[PDB]
Amino acid sequence: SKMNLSEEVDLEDYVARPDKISGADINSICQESGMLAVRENRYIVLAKDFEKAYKTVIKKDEQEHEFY
Amino acid sequence: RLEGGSGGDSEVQRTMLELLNQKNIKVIMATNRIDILDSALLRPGRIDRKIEFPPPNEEARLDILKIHSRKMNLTRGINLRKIAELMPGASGAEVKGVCTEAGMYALRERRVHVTQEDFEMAVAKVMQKDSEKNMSIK
Amino acid sequence: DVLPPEADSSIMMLTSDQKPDVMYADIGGMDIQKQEVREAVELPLTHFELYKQIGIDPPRGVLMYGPPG
Amino acid sequence: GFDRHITIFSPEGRLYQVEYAFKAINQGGLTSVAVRGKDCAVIVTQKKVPDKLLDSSTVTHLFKITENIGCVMTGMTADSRSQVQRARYEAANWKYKYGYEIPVDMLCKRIADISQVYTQNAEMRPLGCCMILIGIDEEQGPQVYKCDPAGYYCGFKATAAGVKQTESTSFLEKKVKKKFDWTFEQTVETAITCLSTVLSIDFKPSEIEVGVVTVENPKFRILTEAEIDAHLVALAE
Amino acid sequence: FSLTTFSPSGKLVQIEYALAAVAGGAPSVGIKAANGVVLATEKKQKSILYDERSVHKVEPITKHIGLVYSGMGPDYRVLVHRARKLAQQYYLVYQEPIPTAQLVQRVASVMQEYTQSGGVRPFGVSLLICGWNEGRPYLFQSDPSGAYFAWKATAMGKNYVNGKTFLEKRYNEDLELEDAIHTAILTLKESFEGQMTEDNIEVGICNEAGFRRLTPTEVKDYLAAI
Amino acid sequence: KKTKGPDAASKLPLVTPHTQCRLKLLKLERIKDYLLMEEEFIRNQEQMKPLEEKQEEERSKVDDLRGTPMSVGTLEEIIDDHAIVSTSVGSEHYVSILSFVDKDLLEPGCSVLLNHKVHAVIGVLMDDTDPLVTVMKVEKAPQETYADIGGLDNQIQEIKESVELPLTHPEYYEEMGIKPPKGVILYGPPGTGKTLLAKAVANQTSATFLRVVGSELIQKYLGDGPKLVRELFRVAEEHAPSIVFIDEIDAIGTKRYDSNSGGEREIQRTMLELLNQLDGFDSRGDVKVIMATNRIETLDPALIRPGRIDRKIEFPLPDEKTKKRIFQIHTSRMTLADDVTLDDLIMAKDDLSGADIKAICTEAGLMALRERRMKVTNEDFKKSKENVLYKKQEGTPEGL
Amino acid sequence: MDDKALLVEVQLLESKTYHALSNLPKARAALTSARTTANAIYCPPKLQATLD
Amino acid sequence: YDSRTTIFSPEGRLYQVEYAMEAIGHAGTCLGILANDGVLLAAERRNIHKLLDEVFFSEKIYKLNEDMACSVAGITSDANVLTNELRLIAQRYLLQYQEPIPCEQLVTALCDIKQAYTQFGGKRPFGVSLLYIGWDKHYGFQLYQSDPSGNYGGWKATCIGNNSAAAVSMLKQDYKEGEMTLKSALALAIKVLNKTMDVSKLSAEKVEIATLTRENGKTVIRVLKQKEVEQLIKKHEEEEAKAEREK
Ligand SMILES: Nc1ncnc2c1ncn2[C@@H]1O[C@H](COP(=O)(O)OP(=O)(O)O)[C@@H](O)[C@H]1O
Ligand SMILES: Nc1ncnc2c1ncn2[C@@H]1O[C@H](COP(=O)(O)OP(=O)(O)O)[C@@H](O)[C@H]1O
Repeated sequence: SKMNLSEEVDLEDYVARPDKISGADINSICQESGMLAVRENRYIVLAKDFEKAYKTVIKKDEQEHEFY
Repeated sequence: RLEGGSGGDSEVQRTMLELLNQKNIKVIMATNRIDILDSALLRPGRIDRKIEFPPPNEEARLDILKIHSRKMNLTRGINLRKIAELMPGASGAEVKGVCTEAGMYALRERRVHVTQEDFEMAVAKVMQKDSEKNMSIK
Repeated sequence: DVLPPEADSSIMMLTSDQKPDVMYADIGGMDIQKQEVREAVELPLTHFELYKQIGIDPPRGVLMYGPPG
Repeated sequence: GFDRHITIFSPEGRLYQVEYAFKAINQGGLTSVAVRGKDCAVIVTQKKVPDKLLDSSTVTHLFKITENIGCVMTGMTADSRSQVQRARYEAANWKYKYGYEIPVDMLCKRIADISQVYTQNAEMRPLGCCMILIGIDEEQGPQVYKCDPAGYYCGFKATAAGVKQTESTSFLEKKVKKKFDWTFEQTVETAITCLSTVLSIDFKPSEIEVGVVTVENPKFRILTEAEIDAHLVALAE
Repeated sequence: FSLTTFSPSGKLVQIEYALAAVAGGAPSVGIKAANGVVLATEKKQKSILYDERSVHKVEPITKHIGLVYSGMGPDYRVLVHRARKLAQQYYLVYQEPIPTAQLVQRVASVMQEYTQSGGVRPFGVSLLICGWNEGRPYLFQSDPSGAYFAWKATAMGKNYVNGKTFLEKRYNEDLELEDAIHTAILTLKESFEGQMTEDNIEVGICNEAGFRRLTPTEVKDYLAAI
Repeated sequence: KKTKGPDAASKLPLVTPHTQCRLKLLKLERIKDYLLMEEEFIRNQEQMKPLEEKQEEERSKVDDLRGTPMSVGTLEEIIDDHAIVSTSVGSEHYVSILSFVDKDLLEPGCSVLLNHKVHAVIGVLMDDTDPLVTVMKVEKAPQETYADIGGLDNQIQEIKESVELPLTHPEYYEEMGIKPPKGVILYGPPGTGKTLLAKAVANQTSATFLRVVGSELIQKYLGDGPKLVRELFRVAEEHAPSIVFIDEIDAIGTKRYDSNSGGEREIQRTMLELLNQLDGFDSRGDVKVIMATNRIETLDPALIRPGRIDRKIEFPLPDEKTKKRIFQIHTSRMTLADDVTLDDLIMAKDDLSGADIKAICTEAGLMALRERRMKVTNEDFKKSKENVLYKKQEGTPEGL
Repeated sequence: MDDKALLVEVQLLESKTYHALSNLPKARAALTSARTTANAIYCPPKLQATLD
Repeated sequence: YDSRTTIFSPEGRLYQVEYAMEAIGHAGTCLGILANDGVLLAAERRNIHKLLDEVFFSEKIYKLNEDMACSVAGITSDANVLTNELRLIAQRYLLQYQEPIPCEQLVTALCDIKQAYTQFGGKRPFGVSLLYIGWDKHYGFQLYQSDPSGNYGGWKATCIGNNSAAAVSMLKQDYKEGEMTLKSALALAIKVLNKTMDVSKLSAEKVEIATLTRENGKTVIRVLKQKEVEQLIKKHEEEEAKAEREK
């Protein structure tokens, strides 16, 4: 929201998936991810624009199912 | 651990043996390590006394509030004795923490009279430690 | 002669005041605690007169032993 | 120490041995996809065959535990075969002790209990193989379950295991979020396109082995080369 | 060695690590009301691929004994299976007492194979037990190493501290009717991150008539108007 | 760099009464008179100068040539005429001093003056007040005597004979041609040990004394633990032949551990070097190494052998008469009571050591000084027993 | 007490009436407290819009 | 230095057992005082969180037999199994001899099992010490204290809690044999419990006490309920007020 809705982001981008992580990703990385979600070979911020920076930085530490 | 610091401990022990036996100078130590068994060493320089610090009682804590709250301004009526007794055990440092917590709680309200409600909020500084999980295994 | 300015002698940053970079509530970290930090700002936010009378001894040094989080 | 060496609770309050076994499942270089449909449940996994001196007839990772339940194994092959043998023994023993056939959920529960016994104690070690088992169940439709080296038996509709399991699960989540039931053409095609998008090789109809259990036709059909080729032709049309 | 072990001078380090593990993240609140006991927990499945009617967090051990738990679910399955076997054995030995609440204390006591014979690695699950076949309800908690505590209202999740604080501030109280399940859901709401739904929240109730795991219909009905 | 210190103090410790009386007063008056007559004598002599001879031949020839500006630097090496001196900031000068050249007191590694400009050494700072690298001779020849201890007559005779084989009757085994530096291995209960020190002061009445207690399990790569003591014993030979009191390190630093290899390198280095120094065929000197311990069991077999380390001496617990004597010595300074309650405190006591005796005597005065202040407190008859219990003997759960 | 939905609504209403009376700094302070309280509820779709 | 349970020390001490017994002092507080025509136990209720219901009706005090009762002061996990084994031993003796088991024999059996636990095998010592009060035909009212070392002792006024030293000192100061009765024993127990518990005016909920009395040819082990306990507290408070004001 600082960069106003990620500079006019699309609806189908919600942070439900890339944040329920349990993979640290400190606020500095969060700000970097916000500023790196910027591949825009077109007009506006979209989903395909994201997926380059949205599939990049994938979340390694996992396996909470054994604990739950 | 027979390390460089241990050699320093040995030389410190060597020094205090000579100068204190060769004087208008005494040494007072401290041990918040619960027991002396974890640091039992040469008796001279410590065989003089082994005075221990009992944790303050409810009345002892009362007095520490009075010493710490004499400097401060507060409401006319306050049951300081019950305030200290509400704190389970603790120490004079916790009393200092409660007193400075009451001042900050009354600081946000900006009044000259620290109320009993703010003081009980200061008693909550004794909280946040508790036992966390109810282990209760004894 | 004596130089009045002291900050620029070895740089090491300068007066960052009078400039809104990140105001306050706009932080994303919400609180963590931020109540001891507001307790820390009580002395800058006047209240040193309220430090006396009320008899409190306000904190002087705040150490934050946290990662870049 | 030995917190990370034996099956003991870590000082931080975790269990690192099973956490390592779950990654052991990732070790081996294989992936599998399980998709439950409107009436059927299909599972497909790649058949990584290095050199043709091997017998592609028996290099499979999917098996028939009983007449109606079929599994697919992900991880080390020795532990996979051991768990398959244990599952077959459990199914037979259940059919002997109880007249009716063992429900797939109960079989998964028993296998997960065995795995939980393995992660318990310290003499033995957990088996580094994750098993996804499917089967038709009356009054329940198709059923798919996953038993892991820890002992947590769950999973439904669309579930995947292997190296690139996260991407497959994400794509299947997108597909299931798209609210449309899959018939016995769409379920197979969905699984095939999921595994193809995970590993883009266009999937020549020889490097995958799909198992299917429908409702009108029971039993774990290990579809032959002709069936997988026909499904691939229909999908790529 | 092969039992509950690793106890240094004045400590139970292995047990303490087990208690750190059971901190978990599933609140699983429990409230002992006048009419009965409510055990409500959170089923926050990862993504929508998983199912909610397949696996359950609340298990009826017997006719009117219900069970809810905490971290290390695979251990909880074995523990609840053992509890079912033990209750069944007690009912077979002492035939036909309809043993639930004269057994709830007993079954909690026989939760000594649960931890006092740890099995090299102690169990990493703390479980709440409810029973009401005595004219009065019962709520008990067994932890990875201790024994029965006979709670009236508690939580065993990631925010169990603030959950218990909410329970006491909201006055779990004694005159509360069977419909204290609203307060249990509210206590879960404090330790919940999302719009909780019928499948997201699983709750079982144990009144004098018996125990019953509430179906998603009633769970959604209660969640409505919250 | 250190040879001796000026011993012009300790003015006649033999104050016979040690208590306020007329005899002690007269002795103090004679002491104080003799101090003024000396201050008289030296002052009268220094100012009533024998003769006024110019500028004492000092300012006329040398003081001017020494100059006003000077800098201090160490002296490194000596050559026949010049001197090789390493001054400050790593400067080295090859210049012949000929003004205030006290060749005996210059020595290598000592601070000397430099007259600046044409840098020539013109003097030496003999004091230099900085030989502080390894200091163990600071407590040399302790003033404690035989009289400080009592009731240990058998051990005092044994240790004296072992240490008066040298000094006294050195020709005895010189003709026997052995010259044995055997030393003494001292046993004793852990309740004692500085008696192992107090019985050592009997020999410390002659020559100097060195102490190595606790040291370390010489983890140091150079080792040198027993080896710098060898250098210090060599320094002791340069001085009056001293003794090396290594109590509690002949047991720990020289431990009869069953382990052979991988044993902290002390067994490799310390035990071997101790035997090398304790063998008379390697190092000479009248140095006698007193090995005192409270654990006879941990005696290393090299240390066990009387062939190299002879004169084994056992320190037993004090007897009834010894307890009476030590209590008398410790309570003599304090004037316990006029009733002299002596035997009641020791008649039934057992396993009471010298350190305990000192502690209870000290605590008896402390308890009387607490609130029972009555000079010779009438309570001291039983308060001495009150603080002889004092608990604190041993405490460990119940187990019984 | 430890209610959360009511507190957010009360703080938001207090912020609204400060704005109606043009009490901007107290409205900002109340709004900041409204956010601090509103962090508890994860998906209050109506309430989150009201705060925004 | 500690290792597998069955070890010694270079000096020759069982430091694991000593550490466990010292840890028994940490946490829990029980005391037993023996008097004529009645012997009683006093227990300190550690956790008084308002969220409990107190339905077990006893936490520290355990009824182990018709003629005896115990009170543990160690970890509850071992305490439960030890109490079960003690009841089993007592009832086995009752079956074998058709007679209530003497208290000394029962305590010797329990301390034998604890000595076995600390003796052989790689098994932890039972980190729990418990008192016993009971009555028999031979010795009448008896009190025993057993530690995890397995070395029980026949006491008449003892405490096993955290401030056990302070409690036993208070007992020794204000203990009078022979003259002691059940009511005076109650008064002394409440007084010493008030001494060892820092908060004055102890509530009846934080203190659980049980008295064993000899009725007409029958042993009655009555745990004193809340009303009777607080009436004892009120009588003690009256005594304290009179004693303080009369100076
Ligand atoms: N609203 C926000 N909340 C939290 N962190 C933020 C916010 N905005 C920016 N940041 C990040 O906080 C970081 C501070 O980093 P840094 O000062 O290096 O950490 P540290 O102070 O621990 O050295 C910046 O890099 C920035 O990206
Ligand atoms: N028999 C004795 N007679 C006189 N003084 C003694 C006697 N024994 C010990 N002392 C003095 O008491 C002090 C402590 O003696 P010791 O028992 O050797 O110490 P530790 O027990 O600490 O090794 C010594 O400094 C010594 O001067």
